[PDB]
Amino acid sequence: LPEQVAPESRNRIRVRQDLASLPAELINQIGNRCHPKLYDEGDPSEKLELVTGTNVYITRAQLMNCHVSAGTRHKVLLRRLLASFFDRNTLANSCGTGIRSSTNDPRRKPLDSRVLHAVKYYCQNFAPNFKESEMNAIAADMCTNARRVVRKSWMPKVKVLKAE
Repeated sequence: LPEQVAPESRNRIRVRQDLASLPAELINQIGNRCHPKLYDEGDPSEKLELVTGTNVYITRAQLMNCHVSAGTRHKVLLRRLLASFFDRNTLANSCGTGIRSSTNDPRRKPLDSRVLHAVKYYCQNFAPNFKESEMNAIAADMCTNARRVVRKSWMPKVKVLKAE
């Protein structure tokens, strides 16, 4: 079973769920089957195709991590999900999406615009109002001043729903 390797750069955060399944608080915001493999039981180390026909594959546990960390912030999800493909010095050498030089001298590398296509679109499925003009600035930026994972929601008795 091919899988992505963890960065081990943080404290031992409690994340010991089953094989899959996003919490009800994210289900309350998606509601339209935003890649239902994150609801369907498989394995945490299993790779999942992010967008059909793109052949862009991310490990379920890394998409789970992207979703719990960015669960109320769609531009955090973009940052998390892009950094889950541009793991190497590709984005350190090349000036983000559009792959155009910042100087009159060649110092840049082939950036994989196929993962950008899937990530930008997939983040627009999570946020119909999230324009590509934010995403194209963010992909070239890839810098933040704080973690901002402290979403701290509760939503009591939200689990019960009307019959259909």
